[PDB]
Amino acid sequence: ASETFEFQAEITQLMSLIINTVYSNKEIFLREIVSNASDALDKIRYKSLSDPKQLETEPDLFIRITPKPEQKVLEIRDSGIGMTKAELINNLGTIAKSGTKAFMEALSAGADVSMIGQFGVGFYSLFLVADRVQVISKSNDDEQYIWESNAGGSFTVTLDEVNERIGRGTILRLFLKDDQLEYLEEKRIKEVIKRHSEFVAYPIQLVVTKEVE
Amino acid sequence: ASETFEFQAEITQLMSLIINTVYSNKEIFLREIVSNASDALDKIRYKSLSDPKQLETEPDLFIRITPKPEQKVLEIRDSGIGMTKAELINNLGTIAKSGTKAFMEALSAGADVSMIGQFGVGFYSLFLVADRVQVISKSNDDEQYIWESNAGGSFTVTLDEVNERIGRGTILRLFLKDDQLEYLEEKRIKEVIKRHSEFVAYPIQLVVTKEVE
Ligand SMILES: COC1=C2C[C@@H](C)C[C@H](OC)[C@H](O)[C@@H](C)/C=C(\C)[C@H](OC(N)=O)[C@@H](OC)/C=C\C=C(/C)C(=O)NC(=CC1=O)C2=O
Ligand SMILES: COC1=C2C[C@@H](C)C[C@H](OC)[C@H](O)[C@@H](C)/C=C(\C)[C@H](OC(N)=O)[C@@H](OC)/C=C\C=C(/C)C(=O)NC(=CC1=O)C2=O
Repeated sequence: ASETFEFQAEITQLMSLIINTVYSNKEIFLREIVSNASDALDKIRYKSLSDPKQLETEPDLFIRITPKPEQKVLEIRDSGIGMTKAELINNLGTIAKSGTKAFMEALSAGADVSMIGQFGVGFYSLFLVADRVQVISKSNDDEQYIWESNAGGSFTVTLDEVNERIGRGTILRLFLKDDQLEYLEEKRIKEVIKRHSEFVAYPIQLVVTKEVE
Repeated sequence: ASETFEFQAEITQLMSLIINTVYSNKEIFLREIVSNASDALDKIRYKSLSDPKQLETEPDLFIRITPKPEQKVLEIRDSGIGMTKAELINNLGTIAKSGTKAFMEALSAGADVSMIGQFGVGFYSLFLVADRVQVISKSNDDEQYIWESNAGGSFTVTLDEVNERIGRGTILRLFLKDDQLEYLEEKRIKEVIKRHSEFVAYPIQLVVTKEVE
């Protein structure tokens, strides 16, 4: 059974700003995702310096992108530290974030949306291309859980009994907007990664499905 | 919680024959898989001729092959009719199969293992390349279940709360033997499909993971 939580009030305004004031350079949503994935991977690796067993739930360190064009879904998986239920609730919307108001004021004064990660709120850039998001996460210290939002004022957290097991880490599952289906394409993905994600210490894999001809 | 079932006694001998008398032309295991997938897809499509709603749990008709080299696993998914719990128990080992004994006698007299599907027992050819198998299946008339065997005299059936949801159909998950890892390779898979699976009415997709370079 899901629990429902209410977003802290400036997070709700930030999301509705991102959905509705919008327009240009939406592709930076993937740079923010990859940069969060890389932060999560840095954390497990640093953690494991003095607790090597932490690594054993998923020994390989990677970022993987899987288009699912039939569901209009883009998934980005990392094998980073992952998040517990309580981390999903606290850190993904119930507690105020330090740069939320400041980024909104920056935006209104003319700042590029691209600055969003410098405000510590770049996760919310995913609503540029998606009207719905699931974050499926598995921390070594908890069970697998699904966080879900349609950017509507509330989110749900649900013990995961429906998705593949990740050994450890997170899957970001974007239900893309009908106008943003270009991010389902191999060539577009590669261009965006090569443009804004050149210096990443982890391998970035792309999963492509082709017909045997 | 899993239930355990015992294999009918000639199925156990067939499996241990396949594991141990062996040697040559192991690649026909994929022709048998694809041919079963195609039979399952024919059945849903025929069924839907007079009950079109059956199709709506998974509108696309396909066979998909996904190597997972890090787990030494080959998955083959179809969106065919799927099987209920009771069909997995009955049809995947507890009840005697008509050609089991006859195929064993044919084999001993010198028959090519390749004849196995002409005896109606070709599912068991997967133990040529795998020491363990899961069949994860979702029929419109039941929940998702996992059947599992290590070819040891018994199998388990378990309500699925750990794998991705299939809308409808089956995933064959092969834990390949260390000597049979060639079936993890894109080029080998394609050769085997092109050789023995030329006339298939459904698209066969291959899922390939590559590093963004
Ligand atoms: C310092 O780390 C970062 C923080 C502080 C805090 C949340 C860290 C978090 O604590 C529980 C974990 O330490 C860390 C492993 C999890 C992230 C990197 C997640 O990424 C994935 N792939 O796990 C990302 O997932 C949706 C979650 C929230 C982001 C908020 C809404 C924001 O937008 N920006 C941030 C980007 C960051 O790099 C941020 O606030
Ligand atoms: C006539 O159909 C076939 C039968 C008769 C009977 C089992 C049919 C089954 O009834 C419940 C469903 O109608 C059908 C949709 C399911 C299969 C095609 C499955 O394939 C997948 N992809 O679903 C395959 O899965 C592991 C299962 C068992 C095979 C036994 C051990 C054997 O080896 N060979 C057979 C190959 C066949 O084509 C066989 O006995």
